[PDB]
Amino acid sequence: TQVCTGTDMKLRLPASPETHLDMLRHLYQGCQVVQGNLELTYLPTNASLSFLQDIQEVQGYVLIAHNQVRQVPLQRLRIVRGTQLFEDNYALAVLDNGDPLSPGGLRELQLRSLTEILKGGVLIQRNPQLCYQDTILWKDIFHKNNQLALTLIDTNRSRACHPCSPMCKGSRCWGESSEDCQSLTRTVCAGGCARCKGPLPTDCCHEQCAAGCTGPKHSDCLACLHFNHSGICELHCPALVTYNTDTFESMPNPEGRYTFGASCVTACPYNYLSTDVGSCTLVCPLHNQEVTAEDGTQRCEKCSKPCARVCYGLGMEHLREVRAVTSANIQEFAGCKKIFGSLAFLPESFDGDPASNTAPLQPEQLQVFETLEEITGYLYISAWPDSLPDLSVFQNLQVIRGRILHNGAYSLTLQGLGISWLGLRSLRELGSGLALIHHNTHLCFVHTVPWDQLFRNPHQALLHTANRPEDECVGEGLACHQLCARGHCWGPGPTQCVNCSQFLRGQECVEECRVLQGLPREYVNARHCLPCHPECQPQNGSVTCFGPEADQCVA
Amino acid sequence: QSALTQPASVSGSPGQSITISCTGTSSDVGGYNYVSWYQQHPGKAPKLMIYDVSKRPSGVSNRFSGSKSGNTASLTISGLQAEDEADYYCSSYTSSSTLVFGGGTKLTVLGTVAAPSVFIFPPSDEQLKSGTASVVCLLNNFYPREAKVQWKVDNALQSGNSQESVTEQDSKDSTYSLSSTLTLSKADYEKHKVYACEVTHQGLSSPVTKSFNRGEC
Amino acid sequence: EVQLVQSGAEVKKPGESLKISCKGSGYSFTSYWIGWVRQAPGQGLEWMGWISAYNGNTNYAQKLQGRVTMTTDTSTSTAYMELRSLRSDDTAVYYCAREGDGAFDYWGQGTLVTVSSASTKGPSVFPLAPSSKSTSGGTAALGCLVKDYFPEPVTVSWNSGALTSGVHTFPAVLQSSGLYSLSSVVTVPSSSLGTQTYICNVNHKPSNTKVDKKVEP
Ligand SMILES: *[C@H]1O[C@H](CO)[C@@H](O[C@@H]2O[C@H](CO)[C@@H](O)[C@H](O)[C@H]2NC(C)=O)[C@H](O)[C@H]1NC(C)=O
Repeated sequence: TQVCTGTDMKLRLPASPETHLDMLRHLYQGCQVVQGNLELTYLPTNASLSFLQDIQEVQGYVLIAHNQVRQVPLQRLRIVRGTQLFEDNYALAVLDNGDPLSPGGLRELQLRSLTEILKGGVLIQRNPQLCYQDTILWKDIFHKNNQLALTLIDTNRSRACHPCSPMCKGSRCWGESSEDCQSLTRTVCAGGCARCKGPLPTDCCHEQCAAGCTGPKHSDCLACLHFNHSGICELHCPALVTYNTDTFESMPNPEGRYTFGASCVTACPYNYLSTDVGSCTLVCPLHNQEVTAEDGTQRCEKCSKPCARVCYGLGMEHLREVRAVTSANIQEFAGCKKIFGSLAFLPESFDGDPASNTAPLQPEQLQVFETLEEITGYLYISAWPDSLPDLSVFQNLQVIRGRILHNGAYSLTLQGLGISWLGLRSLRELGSGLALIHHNTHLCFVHTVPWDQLFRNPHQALLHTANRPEDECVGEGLACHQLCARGHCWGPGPTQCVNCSQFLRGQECVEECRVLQGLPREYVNARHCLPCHPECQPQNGSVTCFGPEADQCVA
Repeated sequence: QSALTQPASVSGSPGQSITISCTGTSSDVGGYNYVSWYQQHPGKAPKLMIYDVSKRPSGVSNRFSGSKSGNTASLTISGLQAEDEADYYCSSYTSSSTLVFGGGTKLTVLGTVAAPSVFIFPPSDEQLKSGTASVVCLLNNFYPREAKVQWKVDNALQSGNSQESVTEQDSKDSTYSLSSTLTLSKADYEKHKVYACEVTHQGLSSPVTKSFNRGEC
Repeated sequence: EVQLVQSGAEVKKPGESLKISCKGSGYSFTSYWIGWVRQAPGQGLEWMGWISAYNGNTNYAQKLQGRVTMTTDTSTSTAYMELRSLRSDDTAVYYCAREGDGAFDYWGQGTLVTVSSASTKGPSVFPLAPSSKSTSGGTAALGCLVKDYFPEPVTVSWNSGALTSGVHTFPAVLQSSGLYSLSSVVTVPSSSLGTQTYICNVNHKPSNTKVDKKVEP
């Protein structure tokens, strides 16, 4: 598309190596800008990375580590912003891309468009076949105002380097090609100006540019240093509302814009909440609370008294340090319809934690979540009590928003479990991110969930492996109850359909309601089947009801 | 295309010491710093010293030190440790992605201007029978690189037939030998009786002679 | 260790095509570039080109263009210089070497490729002889002789190599009869000689005529 979100796995090892690259391809496939962290680790020696090839910006840092591919095709990456930084120092880290037990290893960074690095430094280390890194004039890459220009490059090798291309002026190259010559854009400019495309003052870049320029104007930039608001680079985006100089009453500003990453945006993108000031967020500002229009979206707005308290999940005010959901906190979810944060259930949880005398969580305390219907951050389940065949305690969960993703990528994660089906019946949407369901031996009924319906953005997919094989499910009989419209269920039975192509008596499908026959006697409304009065018509006559009380049941 | 220039020339005196030169254009050494030097002893591969302009592989002697403003190109040897005589080669990288070598220069150290020992040979009653009778002279130990040979085929100053090669400057005692003999098929040997070789080298006390005769014992 | 091992020497007629091989070992073969340089008899080094043993990319000489082709074969760790339409004068030593920073740090042994129009004829083994008639006052000289042969080289060892003392041999020279000659004298005592065994191994593997020729008083 245009923008994608990065990941935040750091150096931690891919739970599903067999889906790991397949993950990456999904996230970055069409992607030109990654709001987040470009993290490429653990990639196996013969591994197509052609999808990486459209990326120009990386809003935070870039981490290439523990790989064996020999190329990582980011020729087009042009500026990193180092919003966030690896080990809090580095906007670009390549570590340990070697061999551990026609050699393996990255041979040339080839970062041949990389002229801008706004914040953070460069750490390159332990890369056996890596050539030309010490050819590079790093201070030309680092921005002027870049506070963190410290740099930590290793040169130990186990192979040797051809010369740079004859076209290399000064022989500094990202690789053996002419294409890889380090373009200089900061140290060679006329006057003190921070970027330029040539030695003449006439070549100096507009002060709002970042990586270079095709010209003198703030329309001629390679990347904006602040905000791209159309063809033009500016320091900030037009405000949302202009005031009346006497009254000081807000007036809707016709040419006003929101800010999303480093762009001046007309309207906030799908899963982000818009805001009073003019910013797009994943978390509201200090003194606000979430709104919703009939228009399906959400906004932040300020509140009437110091705000009505709400449930905070893990990764949040108060639980932001806690790894897992556990007996010591299970109570804190007493009857919440919506959790700001995430829930994760680890081995840690259901096993004890004698390290600080905290008790093993019981399969029945989990029922606190039966009222639960919205999760803003992700759901992550990795242990789960053998007793329970499913995730029914979340059978009223209706949206996982993804605003905070596990390891930067996964809104839904079920792994190493013992469950036999899923039972998230009312789960109609995963707001952002991808599902990873892997290594659950007994898991049937995955195939039935119409996962395409839950997803919102096309960088989204289910990644599954090492589950019970569908063949072994269709075979051993387990399948969608015939009353489940279009064949989609979350498990065995008529309780578990995603849609009912007949009626709904409670949480169950029924081919007909009791308006003709049938004992505890009944009536029909919005495809449902509601009971009539404890004493209305006991008859065998025609259409014997119409309603709940003795108000409307014709006697 | 399109060789760099050096002189074949350096000379110099044991102890220390002089420098070779390269040099070549903006497009080659005057534009690249991939400029390397090689020490070739006779009839061996080249030895690699030194690279990038100024840097030494392991084992390479201190005070091998190339550097300098392009378009040159300047290897330097400093103590003339005795046996450093070799042909010497500069090479550079090129705006055409090509390696290019200089013409080479022959380093050659000084020392005692020594005087030759001159034995006198025939070829053999094995040699004569094929229609060949070469009258022979070697030039054992001396300096510098020219003296005057003058065969004596019964006193005739013949010219042409007086063949010539030259060994490398002797690696332990800084001297030259030199190949001097005589083309003599079985046609041109018979009516001459006395055969002397006079080696008029500036290092002896005067022109010295030592003699072989045709049919003694 | 690091080894670059090349083909045995070659002899080719004008119009034919040469094809030397270079097998590298003990270092990761794909990791480095390999280059080819040649040395025409007693002359300058001449870079021919280089190969990427990782990706197969090649730069060539601009004088050899049309006529060269280098290749590698990863499976067997070998590089293949190939010179077609040989016409003289390509006669040279032909090294292949392992390329560092524009510069070669490990060579092959060499590969004499000889291109002349003429066919193969052997040497002329002759013992020059020394008694007191050949005494320079306490030290002697003697050595066999080599004349009118083809092609190179002509190993002249001395007493199974078990006397590397005073042995002083000459460059082959092209005569007026088209085939080379030289000498091979051993500086040894006329303190000793004859009495001592001065056997010269006058090989000519081009003729395969291993010749033992002992020289005595
Ligand atoms: C910001 O301005 C617009 C975004 O709407 C971008 O215009 C496109 O960007 C590139 C080249 O400029 C190409 O995709 C298109 O040719 C442009 N117009 C389109 C998308 O039709 C522009 O790239 C952005 N500028 C910067 C510096 O980020």
